[PDB]
Amino acid sequence: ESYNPEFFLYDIFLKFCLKYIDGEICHDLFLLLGKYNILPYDTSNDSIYACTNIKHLDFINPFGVAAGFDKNGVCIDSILKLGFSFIEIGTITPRGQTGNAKPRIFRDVESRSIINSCGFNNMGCDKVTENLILFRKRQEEDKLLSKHIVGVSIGKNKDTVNIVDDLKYCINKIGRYADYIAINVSSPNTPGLRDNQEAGKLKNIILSVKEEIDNLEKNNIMNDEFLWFNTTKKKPLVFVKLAPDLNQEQKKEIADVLLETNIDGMIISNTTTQINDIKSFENKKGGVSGAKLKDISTKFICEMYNYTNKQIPIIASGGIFSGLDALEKIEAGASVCQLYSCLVFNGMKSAVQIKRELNHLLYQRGYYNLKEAIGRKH
Ligand SMILES: Cc1cc2nc3c(=O)[nH]c(=O)nc-3n(C[C@H](O)[C@H](O)[C@H](O)COP(=O)(O)O)c2cc1C
Ligand SMILES: Cc1cc(Nc2ccc3cc4ccccc4cc3c2)n2ncnc2n1
Ligand SMILES: O=C(O)c1cc(=O)[nH]c(=O)[nH]1
Repeated sequence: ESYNPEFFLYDIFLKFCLKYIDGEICHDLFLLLGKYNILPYDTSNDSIYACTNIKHLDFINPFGVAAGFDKNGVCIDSILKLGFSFIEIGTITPRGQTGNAKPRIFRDVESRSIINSCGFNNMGCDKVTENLILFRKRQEEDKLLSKHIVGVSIGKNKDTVNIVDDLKYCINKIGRYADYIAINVSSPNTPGLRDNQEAGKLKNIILSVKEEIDNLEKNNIMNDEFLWFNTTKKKPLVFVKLAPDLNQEQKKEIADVLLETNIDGMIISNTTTQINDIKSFENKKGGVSGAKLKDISTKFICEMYNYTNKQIPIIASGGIFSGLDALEKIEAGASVCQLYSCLVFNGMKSAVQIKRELNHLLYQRGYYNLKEAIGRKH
């Protein structure tokens, strides 16, 4: 669709909610509108020149929704139908968690930034799996959901003993319904602050996850069409989400581990705790998203692309609002882009607008297709 009065109507309403209403209340209200399917669709064809892929995972367009937006997979269809090629649901944990004390999400309109200390609030693996299953069933009968990718972000409980025990439990429950799994070792907001990113630990963590996935394939007697009730009809790829608050050595050490473990991709990056010059946020705890994160994460993409010798596919996040923002991420080495803050500040038109902007920009820079632009800034 577009341009629409439908889009425009909701973007007035959203700007109103932004001025007057609590962020988390607004988010939940819009998730609820999405669940009842009264939000706009982008029914347009995506440019065959902005297709992209990660290994054998194929994206109709280079834009997805980041993790934390739909933690419980209650709104997947409606978010996808806004014009995104994929969504990363979660982060989920083996059991439900309330998360930290409310209010825990604050916005700063002028810097177009967000700070949050949610602390992995989610309904837990079992309920979210049931939600994802219902989505997969709907997807079989919904033409606008065909070839759309759902990844699942997985983490640990707040009091949990061993992180790995948690990841394995999630994999066994939800893995069959996922096109990829994102390992969340990077959230500030669960104590660590980082769920362990230390290279030896990570290596163990990556290996354990691949194995669980492998195990699902071995244990089951059904053919793949049947086992993988997902989009790809294959086993989920394994990504890891990294925090930008690391030093060059830590980054070098992580880069080696990713190569050693043969990880399918890295999501660069999560929220930062290194931002200070946001006045409204000075009394606040958590990680910062949005425009202030942009250059930090772009620089981080560049480094990890270099350190991994261009061998590991990158998913970019965040501070991405414009087609230019997207191209910067792509030329630094990202194959695909995730949006979060952009939806908060720019509303229903985020995917429609950013796709148009990037298409026009890819054209006016001589690139024949998107894949030509990946890593070209180096
Ligand atoms: C309120 C909120 C909740 C989030 N929850 C998660 C989460 O559950 N898991 C995760 O990996 N990232 C989470 N994130 C981080 C985002 O996925 C994203 O990486 C970050 O916002 C940077 O993108 P952006 O600048 O476009 O917002 C959350 C971010 C915010 C704003
Ligand atoms: C005003 C505001 C909004 C918001 N969240 C949004 C914004 C856009 C959304 C679009 C959707 C589109 C389809 C389905 C669900 C959707 C859910 C949405 C949720 N937040 N979050 C933290 N502060 C916020 N302030
Ligand atoms: O749940 C959260 O608090 C959270 C998780 C995460 O990975 N990143 C973030 O900024 N917040």
